[PDB]
Amino acid sequence: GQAAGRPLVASVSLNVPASV
Amino acid sequence: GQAAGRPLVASVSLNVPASV
Amino acid sequence: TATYAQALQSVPETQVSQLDNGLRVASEQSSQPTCTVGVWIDAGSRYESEKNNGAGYFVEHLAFKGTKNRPGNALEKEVESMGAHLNAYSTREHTAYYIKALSKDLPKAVELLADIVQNCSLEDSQIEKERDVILQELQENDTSMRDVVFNYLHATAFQGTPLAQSVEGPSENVRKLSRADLTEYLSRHYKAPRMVLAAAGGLEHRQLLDLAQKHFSGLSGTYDEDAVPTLSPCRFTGSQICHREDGLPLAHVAIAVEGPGWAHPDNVALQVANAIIGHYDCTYGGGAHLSSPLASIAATNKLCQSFQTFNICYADTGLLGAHFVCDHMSIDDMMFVLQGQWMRLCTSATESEVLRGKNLLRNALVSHLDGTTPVCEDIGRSLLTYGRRIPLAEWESRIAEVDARVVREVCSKYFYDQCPAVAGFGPIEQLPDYNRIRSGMFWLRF
Amino acid sequence: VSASSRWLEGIRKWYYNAAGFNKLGLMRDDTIHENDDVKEAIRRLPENLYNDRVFRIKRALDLSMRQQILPKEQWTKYEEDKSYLEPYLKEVIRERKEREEWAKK
Amino acid sequence: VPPHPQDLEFTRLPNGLVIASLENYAPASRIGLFIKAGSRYENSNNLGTSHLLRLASSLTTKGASSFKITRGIEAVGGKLSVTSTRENMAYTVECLRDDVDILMEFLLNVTTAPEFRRWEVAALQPQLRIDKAVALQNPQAHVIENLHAAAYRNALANSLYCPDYRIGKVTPVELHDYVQNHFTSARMALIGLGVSHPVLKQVAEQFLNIRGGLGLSGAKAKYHGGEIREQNGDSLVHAALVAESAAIGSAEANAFSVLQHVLGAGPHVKRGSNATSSLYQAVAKGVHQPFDVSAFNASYSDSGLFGFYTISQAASAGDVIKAAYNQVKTIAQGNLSNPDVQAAKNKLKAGYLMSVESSEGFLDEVGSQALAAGSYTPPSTVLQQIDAVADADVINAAKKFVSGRKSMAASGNLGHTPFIDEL
Amino acid sequence: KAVALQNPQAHVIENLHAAAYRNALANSLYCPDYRIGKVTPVELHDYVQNHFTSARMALIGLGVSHPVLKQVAEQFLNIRGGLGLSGAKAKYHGGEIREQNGDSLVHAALVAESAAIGSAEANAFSVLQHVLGAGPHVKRGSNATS
Repeated sequence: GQAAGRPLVASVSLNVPASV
Repeated sequence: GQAAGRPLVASVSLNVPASV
Repeated sequence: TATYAQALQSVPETQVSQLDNGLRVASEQSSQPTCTVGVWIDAGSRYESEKNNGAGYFVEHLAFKGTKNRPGNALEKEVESMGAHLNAYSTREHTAYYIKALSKDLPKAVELLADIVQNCSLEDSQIEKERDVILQELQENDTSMRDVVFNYLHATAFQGTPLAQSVEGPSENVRKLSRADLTEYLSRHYKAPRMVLAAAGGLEHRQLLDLAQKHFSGLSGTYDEDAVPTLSPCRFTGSQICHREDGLPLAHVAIAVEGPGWAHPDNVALQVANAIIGHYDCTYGGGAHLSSPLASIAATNKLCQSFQTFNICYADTGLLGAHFVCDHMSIDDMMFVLQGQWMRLCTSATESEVLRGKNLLRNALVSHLDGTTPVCEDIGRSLLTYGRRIPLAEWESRIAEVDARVVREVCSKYFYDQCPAVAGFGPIEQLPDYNRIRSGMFWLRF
Repeated sequence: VSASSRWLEGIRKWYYNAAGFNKLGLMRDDTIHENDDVKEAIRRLPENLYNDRVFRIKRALDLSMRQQILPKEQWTKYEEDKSYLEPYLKEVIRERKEREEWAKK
Repeated sequence: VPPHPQDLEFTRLPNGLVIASLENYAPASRIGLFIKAGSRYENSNNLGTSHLLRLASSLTTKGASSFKITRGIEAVGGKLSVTSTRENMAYTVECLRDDVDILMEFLLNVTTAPEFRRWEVAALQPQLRIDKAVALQNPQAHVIENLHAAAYRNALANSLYCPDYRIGKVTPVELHDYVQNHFTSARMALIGLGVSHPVLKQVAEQFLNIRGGLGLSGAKAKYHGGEIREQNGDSLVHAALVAESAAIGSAEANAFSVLQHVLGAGPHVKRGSNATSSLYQAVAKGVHQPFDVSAFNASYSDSGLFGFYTISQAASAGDVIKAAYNQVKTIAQGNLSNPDVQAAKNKLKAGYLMSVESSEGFLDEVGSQALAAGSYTPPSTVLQQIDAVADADVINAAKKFVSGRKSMAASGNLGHTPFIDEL
Repeated sequence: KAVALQNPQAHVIENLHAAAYRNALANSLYCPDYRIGKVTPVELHDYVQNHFTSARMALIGLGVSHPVLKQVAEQFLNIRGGLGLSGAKAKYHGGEIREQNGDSLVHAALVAESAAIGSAEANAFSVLQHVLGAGPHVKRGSNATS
């Protein structure tokens, strides 16, 4: 399940790896 | 006279700077 | 079936005549349909004091802005009625206007040129507009680093003389130039003994002579009173100028020594010597197999982005040297290699490299004069500098007489143990001290 | 297979076995002394031949460290020794001699 | 007077090769070899092959090594150059009269028998990043390449330079295939200025005939149109709006050239006001800021682009584009004066004549005519054809422009540039 | 940005929005490369000053008492008035963006304008999404009902 279905969200944190 | 008006050409030489 | 010497002998000869007012009319017939006709004038920034510096550039700006008989922007339309190209330029010792057009437009085209260099109206509103435009150009000229470095080299090399003054002049002078100053400049410098009317293309000499007699007989050539601006010898100074701007990515450096002058026999030998050193750019295709040691070393070791050699001539003086653009961590290497090559030429030159340089100069001379504008430029500059156009056969005769001994003697005369002039702009913290540059102009082994 | 040829080849095979580098799995070209011509030739080798040369040399240095040799089955047979490096070195030498010949004129 | 200029000798060999010579008696000689090996003949799996092939002229060949070629060319002071448009490649060699025989040996070795060794080709890869970067210092190159990408779909969309992702990925097999498929006798022309006809004929028969074995044919140009907008926050906004016009060597091409010179194609005077230029005067009436505009034309063997190019500040881009579009519309409706048509015709004639005065321009024109039509047309016939154009055909060309699918490209601070639908 | 842009879906979806819209929703979540190093403190001040206001904010809390949150809001988030910057409505355009990069696989997205959130039509679109097939439910499954 690699195809995108929902719009992007960008995450940033002080002490956690970022994610998309 | 800065606007392009003719199709571009690429020149490469052994002992001259290249130009466009 | 033909040969090099036979081909050189077959070029048609330039024909020169002189009118009564002092004007000189030169032309060279050819079979092409087009032609180029222009007026060269012996008046530049060198004939200007500090009070009126930049007057010539200002007048050159206002040339194509209407006259007494073609007011406003009518003159421009006339040129574009016939699809001709009207161009001009100004330097430290010469000025030129010229038109490229067809043969059929030779009568009309000449009639325009005589209009330009006699009846400059100089409308006051146009003066104000061109003042604003020139101020904008002076502000924008700081972006070109090569031209900045060449102006610095001139200013430091010929300090305290007219040759220090730049063509455009200081920004303060242009703000105060009045119509009185421009009229005085035109009335003093634009005169028939100092003008040359050159042409080249499809035409016949007598037709141009008759048209000149029609449209240029009104020029005065009496040299009113003792108003005869004559040049004087200019002092050369070994010195350094350094503008430190660490924000820029690349460093520009230009180094020079005093040259022989326009009409010296030595110049040909120098033109051979520079051809041995050559030039290089980062986009060249030869790579590491290039004949010049400096170019091959710079290509393999990435010493610089580009370099070139120059020999700029004036009346009884000139600059002879090199200019390179390089990284801020490579200036010592480039200076070392350049001075080593100069000392190599001075002390030990062989036959093969001199033959290569002679062939390069032959090919450059042949290829540069191929058209109508370069031939007309050659006639115009020759008639003011030498007093006559040198045929290509004489150039071949002069070039063929150079050998290793002549190159060694000339280079030892002009380069070895001489005080140079140095100009640097940008991140130039690694540029050597002037004592180190000076000490690099000789060898202890020799 | 004439009189002198088989005698010459017999002496060459004798010397080959006497040299003994085959006992470490090496080939002849692995043992050449690295000068500038050889460094350039090695530089021009394709990926696979380079990697094989690397592993053979590494295994031989490991054996020499342990003062051992391979079993007799794994020795490099004289007839299967491939001169993989010879054509590159030959071209590099030809180019350098051309340069040297141009420097005389 | 000098000897009369001899006629340009022209020949087409049975294998398809074209040989042309002109025996003047200048001190120098210039020999050119023209091939139909432009960037349009690349497919999508070998993009950037032509760019690398242009820079690989100095590499080792079967005839001689790189060292020998470079040193021999520079020893006699000769000059070797390569040029490439979207449709053609041109290898030119210039030297003195008594040095062609040496240099003729080098040129064919560059063309008819390269090697493309692995290490040599690998060492040349980073150069593709340098040269392209230099070519991208001028915004016009970027905008024109994007415009070609937007207008066309398959053939003429290929850039002149390598895609940035594919630098370092071009292998010797691609180069070998490209040369083996595109460098053939039926697609070549050999032009000479300063050498006799039998010498060139002997050289071509000895060497260039064996190269025959004509290969691929190429695609056809598919016009689609579109937009490409690339924002980069520069001081001035560049833009170009074009449409499908015509094919070169056709009746309508002359009409489009005349229309180009009616509208304006840059200044004929140093720091001129462009008083005769209709577009500049139309735009300058409303916009009171510095700007620039010109007509753009580009014809190829099967399709062509006609339109206009503008440079203007970010706030005033829409005003400039709208004004220029309005002016072309008014010309299309019928408002055109015969004196202006004649002035444009004179501009066209003067420009065409003055273009071919030099040896470089003459050789380029002769080679282009030889590849395109396979026959030499003297200047007089071209002048007659230019005069033959009727003033109604210019109106027809303007109508073809105004009622066609536009294609736009732009660059800069695109905060106020319009889209195609807004115009 | 580089860490984010090694998923091809993020590239594609950002280009999809750039192609769909003329303004506001066309903007990317990540900074354009040419702007890296050019964003100034003044721009950050203006953005906070004209977007971080009371009428544009919501304070949500799990595991917290209501009087505490109300006290914090009344004490410290009363100096954020001054609404403004109505922005601009998103004008759907249409278009296509194609990125030749020679990746192993081709990623493609094709869309049209559908409906604003909160409308009844959006529920119909969500149901259409799950009729066509949104994502897999079974590990290494064939997507039988898709």
